[PDB]
Amino acid sequence: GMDAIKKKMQMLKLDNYHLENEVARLKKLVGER
Amino acid sequence: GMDAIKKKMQMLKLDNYHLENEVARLKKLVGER
Amino acid sequence: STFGYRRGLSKYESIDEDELLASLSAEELKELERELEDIE
Repeated sequence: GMDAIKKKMQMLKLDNYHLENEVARLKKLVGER
Repeated sequence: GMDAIKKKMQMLKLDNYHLENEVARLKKLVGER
Repeated sequence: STFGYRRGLSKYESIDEDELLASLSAEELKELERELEDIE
C-alpha cells in the first residue's frame, strides 16, 4: 500500500545518508576540515 | 499528480549513482581502492 | 553540538512522507506503488 511507498522513500533517504557519510569520510581522509 | 513523485523517487537512484562514482573516485585518490 | 543539524537527517528532510502522498487519488496510489518495481 502507501506504506510501501513511504518505506522505499525513507529507505532511499537512508542509503543517500550512508553514501553522504562515506563521501564525508573520504573527503576528511584527503586532509579537509 | 503522482508522476512528479515517480520521477522524484527515480532521481534518488541517480543521486546515489553520482555519490557511488565520487566514493570510487575519492577511494582511488586516497589509495583505499 | 553543531552535528545535530545533520546527524540522523538525510540531504532531503524538506517534506514528511505522510504529507507528500496526502492528496493522491486511489488509482494514483496504485500506479505509484507499481513504480517501486521500476525503482528497484
